[PDB]
Amino acid sequence: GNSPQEEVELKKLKHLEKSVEKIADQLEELNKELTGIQQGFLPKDLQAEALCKLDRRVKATIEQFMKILEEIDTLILPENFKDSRLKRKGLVKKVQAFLAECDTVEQNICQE
Amino acid sequence: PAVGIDLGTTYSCVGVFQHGKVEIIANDQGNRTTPSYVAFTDTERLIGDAAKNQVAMNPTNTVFDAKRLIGRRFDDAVVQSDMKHWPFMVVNDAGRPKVQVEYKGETKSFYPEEVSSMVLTKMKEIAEAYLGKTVTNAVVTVPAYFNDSQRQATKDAGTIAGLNVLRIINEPTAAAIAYGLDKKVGAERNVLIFDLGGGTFDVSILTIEDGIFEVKSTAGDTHLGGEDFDNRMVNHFIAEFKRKHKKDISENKRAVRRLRTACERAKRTLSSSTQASIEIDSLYEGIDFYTSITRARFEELNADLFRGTLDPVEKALRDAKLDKSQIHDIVLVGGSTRIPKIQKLLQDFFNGKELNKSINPDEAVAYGAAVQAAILS
Repeated sequence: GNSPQEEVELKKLKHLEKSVEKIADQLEELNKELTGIQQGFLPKDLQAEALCKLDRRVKATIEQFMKILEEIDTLILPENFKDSRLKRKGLVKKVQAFLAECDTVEQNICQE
Repeated sequence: PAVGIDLGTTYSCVGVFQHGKVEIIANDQGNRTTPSYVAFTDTERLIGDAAKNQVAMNPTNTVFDAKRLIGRRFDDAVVQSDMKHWPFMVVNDAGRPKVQVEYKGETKSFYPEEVSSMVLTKMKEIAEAYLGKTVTNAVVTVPAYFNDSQRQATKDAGTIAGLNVLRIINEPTAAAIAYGLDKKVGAERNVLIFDLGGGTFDVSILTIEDGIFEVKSTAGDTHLGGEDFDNRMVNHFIAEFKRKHKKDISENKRAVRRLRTACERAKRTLSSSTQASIEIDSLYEGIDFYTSITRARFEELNADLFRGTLDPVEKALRDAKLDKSQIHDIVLVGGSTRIPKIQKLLQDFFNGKELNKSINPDEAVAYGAAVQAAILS
């Protein structure tokens, strides 16, 4: 019973999915920079300072994920749009798992 | 070309009268109103939408509500009282307040009119992007109850923003002008402006004689608006989640935020429909929250609040020594006036008088300001 109407909803989710991939890349870039600093020759104090210096970026990544969740939350998917509903659930869970990694980063910088 | 600027506590609007018509200018993000926000970061200064978008990331250095401090003394009761609710620091500089923030790695402070001039610069640039031409003349509006210092402080912000402030007019007067209540038939018209928008509630009664305006009285609540109504809906859904799942989501800030954003949207939906649905996957502890709310319930949750708006109305008719029957026109400005239960409590207080509201309530004031700007240009 696949309908053309559900395609319109699946496309919305695919764009959101792409947006999430982009934020995830930034989180990875952010993670490499984090390890790079941890591996760096900076003196423990300027190091702690470069780390907390990464605070702005992690908060910006967290905020972008939150805006995505808010956008996913505007969708209303009928019970019969099973594929759309499953896609929505999968995306929210992926975003939430990325949020948890961001929180782990916030726990390693500016002390904890 | 001269423009009209509505400098709001939380949002501003700019319009222009061109080709015999008024155009509310959309900003770079396509919004016809711009947040009165200024943010200071380690690298740049953001204004408008860009400033509001990063508030969650930099709360202590993102300023808004400058209109509440402008032209006031530090020891002013409003200042002392309001600052308890701001994330940013307000300091005293010789009896004059300044907001203190971290900007570009340094501690900087700004006077209220500087912050507002920054917002005015944005509205100026917004009109120029739309017009593709320079802008230097403008009419800026203020609340009917603003005093000399406040009026001058606003004029000054315009000046700092490099604007030639043709005149500072009262917001309710601008709304009346937008509807053209100053060009109607007969004589001495009594007009009441019901302004519920941007976080403030103001009622004003005006008399128009041969196009001349006189403010007879002003009443309202300086800290009342949509966010209070949304919060009641949020309270509603938090309780409902507790009933259904026996879990309290109130200490998880992200769950509360997703809920609040969903409620703000549902509220807008309930202004043109009788029920709104919300689907939020994995809201808290993996639990999906699919639910709905009727217009009826929304109104019951805000019963005291909606009803309370009439307190200021009667007080305004009181000090205007007028009777509700003597009011000739009623004008609605402010987004919250889109709420039907608000329109009823009002229209029936004035036993059936039709209300003026064909003009977007968020833009009426700027609209009226644009009209005046052209005539004064």
